[PDB]
Amino acid sequence: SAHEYLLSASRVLRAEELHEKALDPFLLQAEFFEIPMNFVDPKEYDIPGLVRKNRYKTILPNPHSRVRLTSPDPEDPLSSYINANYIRGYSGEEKVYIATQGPIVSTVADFWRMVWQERTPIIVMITNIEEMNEKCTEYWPEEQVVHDGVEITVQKVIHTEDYRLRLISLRRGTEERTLKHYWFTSWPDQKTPDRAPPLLHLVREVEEAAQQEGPHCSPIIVHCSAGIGRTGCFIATSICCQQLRREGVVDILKTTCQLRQDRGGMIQTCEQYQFVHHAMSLYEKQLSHQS
Ligand SMILES: N=C(N)Nc1cc(C2CCNCC2)cc(C(F)(F)F)c1
Repeated sequence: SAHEYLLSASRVLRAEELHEKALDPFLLQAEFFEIPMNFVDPKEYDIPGLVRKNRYKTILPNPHSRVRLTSPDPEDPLSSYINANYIRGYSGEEKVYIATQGPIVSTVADFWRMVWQERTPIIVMITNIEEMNEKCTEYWPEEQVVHDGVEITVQKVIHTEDYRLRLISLRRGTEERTLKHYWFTSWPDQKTPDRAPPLLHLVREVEEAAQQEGPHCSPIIVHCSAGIGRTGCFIATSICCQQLRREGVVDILKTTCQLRQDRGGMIQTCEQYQFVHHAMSLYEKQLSHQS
């Protein structure tokens, strides 16, 4: 009955309701704990054989939206597998994002094969610097590296207060591509409203960069550690910004349900759920300040 709940659950919020809702743990908790996680039944996968590709045995990609790696390799039976899902965006548009776990030593090459296959123009990495080499490895070179005949070069490193932006070139055969890599370093320990502005600013900077891709922007890869918590927060904020700007309302509950349908467990905790409301409440204030 979880599928039907996720299809119909909705809580349209107007501006005044949104500011109050963000500061209402009583209403937020009751709403959040009613949402099914939609975790994949482990029977869908050969759990013992995938231990080197999955960070957590209970966090699996929902088969229907799973990102399949089509590049051939007959020697490796796991070359087609990656713990990643296609995520619908604003107005249910298909493949707007890819939510995936932070690459591990054994999945760095798989991650770059996904980047190439999908023609990904933007990668959003959500961490803290103290979590490095643990919650996420440094899968990019200092200057240049070759993965699966794909030359990966870091052309520029742009340091900002809350993120490091890398301009990356990708080359294989006669093809040459560009990539924007946003390494967000200000994910907070405590999801208080004063910590929401860097997340909203990153969301809006990424949106402006996606606009520059023109129509038919290829999937934006978003990753944290398990690829559901912080990833869910970023993506829900990204979708709800477009909804607030175009419809003058936000439906965080419906957005969270659409995310859960695509990948089980998107937005893991009620603190993360409230954080999205804090970010949306702040965006409404920013919009009112130019109105
Ligand atoms: N719709 C897609 N395939 N990509 C995609 C396009 C957009 C643009 C933003 C400007 N309005 C038109 C849509 C924004 C984003 C995102 F916010 F995530 F960054 C992703």
